[PDB]
Amino acid sequence: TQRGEPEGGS
Amino acid sequence: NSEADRQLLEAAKAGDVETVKKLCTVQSVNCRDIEGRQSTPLHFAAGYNRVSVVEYLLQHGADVHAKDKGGLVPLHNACSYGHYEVAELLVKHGAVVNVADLWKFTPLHEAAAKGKYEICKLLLQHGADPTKKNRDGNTPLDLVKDGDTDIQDLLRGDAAL
Repeated sequence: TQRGEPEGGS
Repeated sequence: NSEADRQLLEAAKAGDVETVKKLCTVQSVNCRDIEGRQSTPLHFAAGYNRVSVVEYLLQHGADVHAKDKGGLVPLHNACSYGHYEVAELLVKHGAVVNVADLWKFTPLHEAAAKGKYEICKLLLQHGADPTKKNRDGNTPLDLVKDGDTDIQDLLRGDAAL
C-alpha cells in the first residue's frame, strides 16, 4: 500500500 | 488485544507514568497494538514526547529496535516529531541511527523531511549516513523543503551550528 505516518504528535 | 495491554499502550501514549508502572510486566513491556500499526509502548511514548515513560520503559527492558507494521522503530517516531530529548535518549540506549523502514526511510529521512535541524545534527553526530536512498531514490537531502537552507547546508557537509 502507501506509506503512513508514525504514531506521535508535536 | 488484552485489556491490560491496551491500557498500558494508552497510558504510554498519555504520559501516565503511574499507570505504566502498575501495568508494566516482562510480558507486556514490548506488547504490540493489534488495532493499529502494531506499535509498542515505546513507539507511543517516543512519538508523543513522554520522556519519563521512555526512560522507564528502556530501563525495564523495552526493545529499542522494535519494528511496527511499517518497519518504523521508536527513533523514527521521535525524529519525525522533533523530540530531541527522546531521540537522544534512544540513541544513548542503542538505537541504530541508519535503520530503515519498509520504504527504506531512515530516521534522517524523517528528520530532513520534517525540518528538524537539531535532530539531523544529532543523527549525523552519531554516524547517520546522508547518502542512503529510500525506495523512491531520494536521499535525506532530496526531501529537504525549500527554505530549510541550514539543513541543506548541513546535509551537504557544511559545519554544523
